[PDB]
Amino acid sequence: LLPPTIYIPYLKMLQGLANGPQCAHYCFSLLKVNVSWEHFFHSLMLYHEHLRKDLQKEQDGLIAFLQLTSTIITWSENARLALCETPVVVILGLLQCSIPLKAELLKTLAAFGKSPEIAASLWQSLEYTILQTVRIPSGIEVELNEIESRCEEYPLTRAFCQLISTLVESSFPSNLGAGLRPPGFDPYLQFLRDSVFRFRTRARA
Amino acid sequence: GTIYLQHADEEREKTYKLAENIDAQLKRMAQDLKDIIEHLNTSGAPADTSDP
Amino acid sequence: NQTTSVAKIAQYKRKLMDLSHRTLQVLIKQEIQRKSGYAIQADEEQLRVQLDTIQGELNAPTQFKGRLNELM
Repeated sequence: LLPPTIYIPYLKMLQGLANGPQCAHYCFSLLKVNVSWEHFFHSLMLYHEHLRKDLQKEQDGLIAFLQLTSTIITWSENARLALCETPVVVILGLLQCSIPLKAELLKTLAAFGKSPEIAASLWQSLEYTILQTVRIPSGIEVELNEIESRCEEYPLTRAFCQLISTLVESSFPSNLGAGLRPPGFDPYLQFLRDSVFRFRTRARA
Repeated sequence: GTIYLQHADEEREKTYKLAENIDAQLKRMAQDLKDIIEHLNTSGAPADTSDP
Repeated sequence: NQTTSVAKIAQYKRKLMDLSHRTLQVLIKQEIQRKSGYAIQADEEQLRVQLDTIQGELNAPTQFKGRLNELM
């Protein structure tokens, strides 16, 4: 069933079905072997182009798409890399667009992040995706601004935190941000000053 | 103070500093022009400025 | 009251112009410190084109010299 609304509920229903580590595996196979994962990313890619070229129905569909990818990627193993490489590139592109959604893709991206060394593609995406627009003077504040400009809303931040929590778990590239800015991990922690400084003054416990 | 505890440098500021001096400068000049006009007016009939 | 009250009007006016200069100067520094950032350009150059023109117009050459003091 193709109708956009049926299609989105289908995605949601399957997410529910994906529950066990075991079920999640089947859901993985369902798309991979006997709609394919590729079709799914394609849809996301297409929406991305339409969104940017343009500059509720879509939110329904996209939100569902993400809800599903998230559910499985979380409950999976070596398979995670396979989905990772593939939604990773597309998801990154989607994040660049404004979207309401930003947070959600960040949550999914995080699920994709692997335990090992091959974090690097992800860190580059994140740094590039904060760094790109911002103009950084030689001081600290300008760096904070880069993050603040991009991570405008609450969902954006929570998603960002989940992704960061995952990447920071155990590793990252040397001389990160080289070329564009003063390198290193430090500015990210500064950003948290913006966050947990503020937290005390939340809304909404 | 905050900006100083940053990486460093300041820039593209000079242009403004130029703008204000540039905007300021003519103001300087209007005065001079005023200082001339009055002199010219002053150069004009003697023995009685106070006449009708 | 009126004749020596001109004083307040004139004084007020000059104060106005000095405050305008400070207003402008504070306005200007809020656009260098928050604003680099080193973002700044776009519209800025157009400002800047206008300003360039006016400035050495003036300069140079021509004006100054000749004129102001053939007159003085």
